[PDB]
Amino acid sequence: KKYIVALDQGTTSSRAVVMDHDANIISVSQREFEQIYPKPGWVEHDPMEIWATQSSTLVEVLAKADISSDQIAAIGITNQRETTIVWEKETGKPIYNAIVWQCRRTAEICEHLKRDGLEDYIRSNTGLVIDPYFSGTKVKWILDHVEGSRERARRGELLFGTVDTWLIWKMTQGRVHVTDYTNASRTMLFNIHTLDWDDKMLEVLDIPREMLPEVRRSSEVYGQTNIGGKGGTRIPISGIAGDQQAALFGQLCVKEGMAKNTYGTGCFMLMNTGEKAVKSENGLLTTIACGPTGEVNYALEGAVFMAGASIQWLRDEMKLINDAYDSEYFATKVQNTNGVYVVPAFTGLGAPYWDPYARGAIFGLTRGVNANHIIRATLESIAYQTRDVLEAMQADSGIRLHALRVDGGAVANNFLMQFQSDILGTRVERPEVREVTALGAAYLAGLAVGFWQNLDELQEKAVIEREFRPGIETTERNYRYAGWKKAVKRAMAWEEH
Amino acid sequence: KKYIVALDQGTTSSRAVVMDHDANIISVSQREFEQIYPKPGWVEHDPMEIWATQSSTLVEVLAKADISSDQIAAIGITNQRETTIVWEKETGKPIYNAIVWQCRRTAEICEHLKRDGLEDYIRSNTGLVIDPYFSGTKVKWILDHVEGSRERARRGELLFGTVDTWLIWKMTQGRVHVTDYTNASRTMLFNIHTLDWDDKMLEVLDIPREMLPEVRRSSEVYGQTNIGGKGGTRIPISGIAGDQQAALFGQLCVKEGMAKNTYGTGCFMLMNTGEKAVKSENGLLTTIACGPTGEVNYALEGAVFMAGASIQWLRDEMKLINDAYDSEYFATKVQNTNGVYVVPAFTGLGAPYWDPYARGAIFGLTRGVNANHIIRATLESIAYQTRDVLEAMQADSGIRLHALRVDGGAVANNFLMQFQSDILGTRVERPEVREVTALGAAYLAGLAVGFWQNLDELQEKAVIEREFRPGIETTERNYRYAGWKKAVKRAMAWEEH
Repeated sequence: KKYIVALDQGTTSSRAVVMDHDANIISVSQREFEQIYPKPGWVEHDPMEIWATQSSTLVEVLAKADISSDQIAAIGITNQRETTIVWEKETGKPIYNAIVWQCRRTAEICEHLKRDGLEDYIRSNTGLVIDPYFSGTKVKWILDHVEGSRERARRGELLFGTVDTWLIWKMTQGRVHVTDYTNASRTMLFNIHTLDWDDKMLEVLDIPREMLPEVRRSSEVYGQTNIGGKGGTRIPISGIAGDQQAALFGQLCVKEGMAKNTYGTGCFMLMNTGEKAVKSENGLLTTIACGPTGEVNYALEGAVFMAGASIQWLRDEMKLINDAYDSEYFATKVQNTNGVYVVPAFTGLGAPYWDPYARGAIFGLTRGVNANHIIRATLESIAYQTRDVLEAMQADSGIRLHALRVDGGAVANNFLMQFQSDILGTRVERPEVREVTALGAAYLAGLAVGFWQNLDELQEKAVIEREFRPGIETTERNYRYAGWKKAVKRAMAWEEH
Repeated sequence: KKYIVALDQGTTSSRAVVMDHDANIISVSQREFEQIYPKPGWVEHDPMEIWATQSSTLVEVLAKADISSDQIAAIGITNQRETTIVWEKETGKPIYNAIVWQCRRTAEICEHLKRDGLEDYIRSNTGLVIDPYFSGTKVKWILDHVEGSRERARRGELLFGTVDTWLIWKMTQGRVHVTDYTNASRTMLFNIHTLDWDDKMLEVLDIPREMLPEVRRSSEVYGQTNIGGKGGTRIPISGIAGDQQAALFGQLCVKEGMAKNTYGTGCFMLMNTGEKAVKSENGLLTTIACGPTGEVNYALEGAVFMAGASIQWLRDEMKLINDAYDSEYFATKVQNTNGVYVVPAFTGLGAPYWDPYARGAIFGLTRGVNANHIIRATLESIAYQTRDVLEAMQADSGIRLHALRVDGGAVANNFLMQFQSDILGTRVERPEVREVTALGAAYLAGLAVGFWQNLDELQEKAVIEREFRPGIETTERNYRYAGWKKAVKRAMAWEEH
């Protein structure tokens, strides 16, 4: 039993990683799944596709590396954080598509909450802001949408779950229905204090206690999978965290004050707040993180819905680039957006604007503006956003980040990185590997099964490939922000209710 | 002497046309020139390039068709309407680049005017709105900008001119410095009532009477060119109108109530207002047009800076299409902008917004929005804009257009056309040839020299290739406008003063 295996269920792709005692990545496997947009502002996913893509990779990784089930010390699970799922207990057949995190359909409802005045309750018990972002709404919506539901849900013939959940469920064959705290913290049906399903909540959204799973800790054994190979040979499942949290962990930010920014589908900057929860005064999120070994901790989170995803759209949608010619490629061909600004409200906004009507937009178009400027402009949106939240965190946190700890594909983008640094007017530290996410789950489940005893051992696995120090001055720096901001406003409240 | 030749000096290209008594286009020639953008919101042109491209084509056309100077009954001149030029009398060497019409540099000044309260004077004597659009400002700017200027301009060692002017000047070798009324009407230094250089004006912008040319009528002989060929064989020059007006003419809109919309670099919808001038209550322009034979008339004009130019940018800038694959091609591949809106404030706005800070922008971006939607979205911007002005004209004019008379390349775009119709909720009539512009000058100069006696003869040259009748209903129609509008606002006052 020499390997930990991590299931990394992205927003965009299912991943699988093999890592050794040395916490090395032995092998990886990636499967993309369809981004479903039933309609503008909507985003779905096929549970099956998820499942399928994730199971398959899981196999592939082993496959490829001659590794046999029986060397799999255990399995860690990390996932895309809010997308909701509902399916028939008996069958396990979804009553409906996955309603992913970015999907803005709830919105309305959110207004009702708004209107009924739970701002506070919610915020004060969930740490959450009112948004279409979170599971609660989703669930409901489903229920509502799908006829018999509630009633059947009442007889819990119907089940609820986030991705970690669903996965597991499937890996165990119904055997186990569970989530972990990190995940649970985002449903907006779960008290992050009490640490239980929030009655009032369920009450409100009117969700059967019956469909929710057992919340558990991020590292622990929740069960096991049979994936053939040697007969009656099973694999323990013992790690579970929100991709975002999974990262902070892999990042070894197990101590309050430690923060990171993940450059993925969205930007996700989290700060450990130790064992203490932190109210956000700057429309930030307050949630559940991992203790130095997956215990309960807290964090401050800055959620930016549109980040690599951005990049991905210039590619697959705008078709303005390829896997051949990088965003960086071009971006660097010009020396500026030419005044251009991109506002990736592709999904509405969020931290800290938390608009759900704000929509994607370009500004400051000139006769001579080209792709490149566009490209770049895009690329910069990221840094921008980041800044926002960043700044915000300080506020809330009360801590100046002196350098930035980053992770996620995007971070490979030297340009971006630089800019980020400039723009921040802060060094930015780019590590050896961006899999921190997977690491985390690795770590986690690994820990949970002794594979490792503690982050200690691997305090030194962490390598700073590069650091970027600002090269722009306040003035300037403070200037561009200006437009960015200018722009930003222009995008909001776009969509019609 | 069997042919009239038209010099069509576009915003984007220099053209040349040969037409026979039958008013047929015998041959054409086109040369593109560089679009100069010294900086965002700026647009220049090289006088020489202009000149060069125009002279050369002029030759080419003849060349190509075995036509000899001596069959050229005469020459008509039509041009891009506001761009300003200033050059050394002696040398004819510009003291500075052409400051084309769209260039927003004046702006400021315009504010001063604003501030000093001439809204009215200006409007009431020039028919003009206060804008960076018009020559006045430009001139000044130059002067100011260029050291000795004023003083040298005072000794008129320095000359002023719009394109028709400059051309001529050159064709005659200094011999003649003249403009026509249409052109003059746009300087915003010229009384469209009095029909003279407006003292107050010059006063204001502080422009030496000394540099302005003699204003004359659109059809008349102002002189002649030597372009080799048979010895001492000259060609009379006898037609002069603003491309826009040149079109209305070619359009045979010599009678009040007659209007058209030109689908060119910009959209330009004009309405004949006969011998009577018309105040605009909906921020429209009041200007000089042609009488049934180039006499003075008036019109109502709707100026839309960004039209084909738009299309041209997706091509050369965005590179999102080609001469191979049409905007139409794609546009039609989707069924809607997907909610997207393009605001071609690439040059600020104008009729009727007359913003000069409004800048290019895209809105309503979604994860699934693609090129196409973009493309289209672009394409539709046109129709939109049009609508605006259209509606506005009625207001002012007090006349419902029952079908739309159109011209300019774009009009070939069935899509666009349809949309236009739908959107308008009005039939749109697309003629046989879009050269109406050139026609006009043809006509003009031809008339001026008897070649023809009057539009009468060619009342029947005009062929309706196609008509587009709406297929969208109010509701809908009135809906999309809504966003378009929504959008539109979001673009304004973008640029920083």
